Amino acid sequence: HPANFCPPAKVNILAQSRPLSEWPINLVSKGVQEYVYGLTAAEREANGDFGTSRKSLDRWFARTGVPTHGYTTVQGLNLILRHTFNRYDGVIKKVETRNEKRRSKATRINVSREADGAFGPDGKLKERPGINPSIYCYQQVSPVPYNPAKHPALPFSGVDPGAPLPLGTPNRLSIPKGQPGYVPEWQRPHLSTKNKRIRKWYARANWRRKPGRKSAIPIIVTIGKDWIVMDARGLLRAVYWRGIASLKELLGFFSGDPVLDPKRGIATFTFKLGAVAVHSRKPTRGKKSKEHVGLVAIDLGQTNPVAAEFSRVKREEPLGQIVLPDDLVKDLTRYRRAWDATEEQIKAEAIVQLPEECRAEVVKVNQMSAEETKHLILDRGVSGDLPWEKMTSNTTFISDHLLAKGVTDQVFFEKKWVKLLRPRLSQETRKAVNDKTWELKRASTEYVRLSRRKTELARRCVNYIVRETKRWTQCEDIAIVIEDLNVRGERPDGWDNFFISKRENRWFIQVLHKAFSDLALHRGLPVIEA
RNA sequence: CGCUUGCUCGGUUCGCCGAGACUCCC
Repeated sequence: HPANFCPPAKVNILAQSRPLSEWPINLVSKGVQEYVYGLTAAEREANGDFGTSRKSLDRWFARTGVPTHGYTTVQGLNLILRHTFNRYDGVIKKVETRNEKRRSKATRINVSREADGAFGPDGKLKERPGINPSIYCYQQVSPVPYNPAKHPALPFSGVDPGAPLPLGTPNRLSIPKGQPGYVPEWQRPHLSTKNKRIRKWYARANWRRKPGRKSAIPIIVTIGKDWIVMDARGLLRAVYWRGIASLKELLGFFSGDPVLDPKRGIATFTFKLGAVAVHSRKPTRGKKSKEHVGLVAIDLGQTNPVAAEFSRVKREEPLGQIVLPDDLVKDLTRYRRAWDATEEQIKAEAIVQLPEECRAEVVKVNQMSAEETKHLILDRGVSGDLPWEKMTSNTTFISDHLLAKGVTDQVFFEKKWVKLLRPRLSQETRKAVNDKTWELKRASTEYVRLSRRKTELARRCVNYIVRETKRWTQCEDIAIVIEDLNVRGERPDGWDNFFISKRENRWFIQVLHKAFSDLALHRGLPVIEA
């Protein structure tokens, strides 16, 4: 019930003394990565006893012989080794869950056919994790507002903690024609009355005008003789949008132990325990809480990605159905074409990656579907007198023709011919297809962007659903009831249809289900999964 | 009543405007 969640807040970095690679705090954290990511499985159990104690840290470096490059400090050296231990442990934990996926799928796969009819030899983990030089800051180096008097005096700005920060622009309509920032004469009567986030700079008009944004709210982080400054404007967006809204008061909301990503160029702050009043929860099968309560039955219909029978329920009544607006479906349809255009384009390159001998099998399982069906004719002994289009799910006419032959009489077994001679991709080639395809999906800029947009649209749909439920059902408690996707219609009579798959689905099926389940943790909205 | 940076998708003879997400990381 108490708020036990801490969302992230991202912060832009202005300037650095010297690159973070040369910092001693990170440099020691690289010697705790060559060793802790290369020792055998038996060795890890031997070296896991080093913790908050002062003498315990310095004793390890005597044994492991990892050079402590001047970074002799406690309360900041534990975070150097805890995350490497967790990352080392997390990799093994990841393989255990992966094996469960194979094991669980193995039971279903054999039953479906039945009804029809990573440490290696050395002990060190293979594919060992990379060096992440993110600097894990700590409370003793808690960021503070910049002051030109005591700091390096970098030329950006100054800070008045007692006085509030300045508004973006006052009286946007009042600015003359020459000074940027006023509403033009052709755009006057189309202004929003809502409380949207007012923006000033990035419209790509003079986006390169670096003196623009810099003319700023600086806060400083200094480890030893190495310092860095960033922008509190990032903190300001979060404090305003989230509704929790003095620079010290702004820094007081967030934590003094952020993460300094060198490559990303962004620092990641974490809220305090009570800064965001959201309780991370877990899906409940039933009887979550007797506790009116607004209940939404998210049905993932084929026609519309979301469909919701709003119902007002009470302890010891349908309110109608509202699905989605035209514009949002248009955006999803816009993304449908956006996501599709990349997939076959990326998937086409997968065949290019696959060797000439290994790409040959893919041609058979796809283009030759009928060719293997031509063999199916010979094995079943069926003739051409029975047209392919004549068949439907009621395919007993084959059995009648099969009984006419009688050589093979696989009809009396335990039941629920299509799958029995249906070929499948060879395992050795399969593992080449998926991995290579994965390699490009993690190396293509477009796909990573679309994955971000996929999730943003996922929350857009759940935001619309909860907002409508709060409005249409007039309730404060939103109890979401999604359908379990662990085990999930068209009837074209042609044989080709049986080969054709993907019933206009699986675009957002996995995405809304994980997104809706995330509302239990990220927002604390109950999710009664069933 | 109530939002300066970063990011997503929109309209514009270019001033600017309409909307969206924010639990992150490996």
